[PDB]
Amino acid sequence: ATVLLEVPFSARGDRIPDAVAELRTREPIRKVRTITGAEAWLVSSYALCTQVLEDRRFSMKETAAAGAPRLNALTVPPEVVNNMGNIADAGLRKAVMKAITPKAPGLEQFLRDTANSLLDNLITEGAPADLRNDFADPLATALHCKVLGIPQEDGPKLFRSLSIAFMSSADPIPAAKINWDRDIEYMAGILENPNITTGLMGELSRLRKDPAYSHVSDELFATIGVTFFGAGVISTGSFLTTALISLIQRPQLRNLLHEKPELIPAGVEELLRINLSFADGLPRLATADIQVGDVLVRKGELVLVLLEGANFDPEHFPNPGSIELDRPNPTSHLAFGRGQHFCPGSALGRRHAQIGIEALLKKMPGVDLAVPIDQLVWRTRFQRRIPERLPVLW
Ligand code: HEM
Ligand SMILES: O=C(O)c1coc2c1C(=O)CCC2
Repeated sequence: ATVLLEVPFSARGDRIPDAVAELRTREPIRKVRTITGAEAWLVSSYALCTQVLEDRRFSMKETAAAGAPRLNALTVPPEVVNNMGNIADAGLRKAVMKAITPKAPGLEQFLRDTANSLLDNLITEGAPADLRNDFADPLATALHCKVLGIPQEDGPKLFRSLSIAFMSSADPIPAAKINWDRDIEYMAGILENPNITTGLMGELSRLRKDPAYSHVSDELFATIGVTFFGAGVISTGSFLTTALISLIQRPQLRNLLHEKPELIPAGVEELLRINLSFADGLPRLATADIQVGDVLVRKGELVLVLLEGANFDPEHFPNPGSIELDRPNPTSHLAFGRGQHFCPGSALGRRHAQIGIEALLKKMPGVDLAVPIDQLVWRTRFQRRIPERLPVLW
C-alpha cells in the first residue's frame, strides 16, 4: 500500500518533475494531500487550470474560512486574504494600479542605474558573485522602495521579514505575526510622515485625508503598503533569480539576447512561461458543486491550480520546455494568473526582469554558474522556489 500523492512534488526551480506531464496526460485533475494533511484537487492541464481561474465560484477569499481544507497555514490575518477585494471595495483599485505601473517618469532610469551600480560593485569585488542576494533581491527591494515612496534605507529591514512571511507551513508561524505587526506599524507611521509624498504610500497618504475616503480604515491603508511591498519584492526577486538560471543554462539564447537586446521582452515573456517560481498550486475553495474534467468538485473542497502544469502543456505550447521567441500565443501563459485575481503588478514585474537582464548581459556578457547546478540549495516549505545563493563568475 502507499499513501495518497503529496504536494508539492519538488522544491527545485531548475527542472520540472516527470510526474507533472504524467498527471497532465492521465489525470489532469486528481486528488492529492497537502502539507497540512488536507485533501485537495490538483489541476495540471492548461484547459482545466484556466477553467478554475476564470470561474469565481472557485473562490480565493473562501480559502481563509475557519474549518476549510488548507494548502498551508495563514501568515496574515484572514481578512487580508481578500486584500484586493478590500482595496476594490474601498474605491482604491485604480489608484493602486496607477501607482505601481513601470511608466512613472524616471522609474525605468532609476532601475537601470540601480542594476548597473549593483553589477559594478560585484565586478569590483571579483568573482564569485551571488546574483540572488547581491543583485536580484536588492534590485527588487530598491524598486519597491521607489514605487512605494519610502526611504531606500528602510528596504533591507522590510525585506528581512519575507523569508518567514512567504513561508508555506503546515502550522501557524509565531515570527510571521511579530514581523507583520511591526511592518504594519511602520506603514502606519509612513502614512503620518509628512516627508512621504511620492509613490503608492504618498498617494494613499493623500487619499486618506480626502473626504471621499474618510471611512476607509487606517488598517487597510497600512495593509496595502505591507502586502504590495512583500508580494512585489518576493515575486520579482524570485522570478528574476530563477530566470537568470534559465538563461545561464541556455548559452545560445543568452548570446542571442546579448547581441540583439530588442528581443529581451520576448525572451522575458518565455522565461515567465517556463518559470517555476511558484512553489504550490494557486488555492481556491469551491463555493458550489462544479464539474472539472472527469471530477465533480464539491462545495467546500480545495482546488490547487498548478501554474507549470498549464505553462508546460504541449497542447497549448508545443515544445513546452524550449524557449522560442516567435510563438503566436506568447502572453497566454499563466505566470501572472488569470481572471479575477490576475496579478496587479504584472507590468512592473516584466519591466524589473527586462531591465535586470539587459543590464546583466551588457556588464557580464560571459556570466556563467560558478558551481555545478546541482549544488544550488533550494529553499523548502516556502511559497516560492529559490536558490539560497546563486554563485556566478564571468
Ligand atoms: C514576475 C513577478 C510576479 C509574478 C510572477 C507574480 C505572480 C502572481 C500570480 C500568479 C498571482 C495570482 C495569485 C492568484 O490568483 O491566487 C499574483 C497576484 C498578486 N500579485 Fe503578483 N507577481 C509578480 C509581481 C508582482 C508585483 C511587482 C506586485 C506588486 C508590486 C504584485 C502583487 C500581487 C498582488 C497584490 C496579488 C493578489 C491579487 C488578487 O488577489 O487579486 N505581484 N501575482
Ligand atoms: O503579505 C504577506 O505577508 C503575505 C505573505 O503570504 C501571503 C501574504 C498575503 O498578503 C496574501 C496571502 C499570502
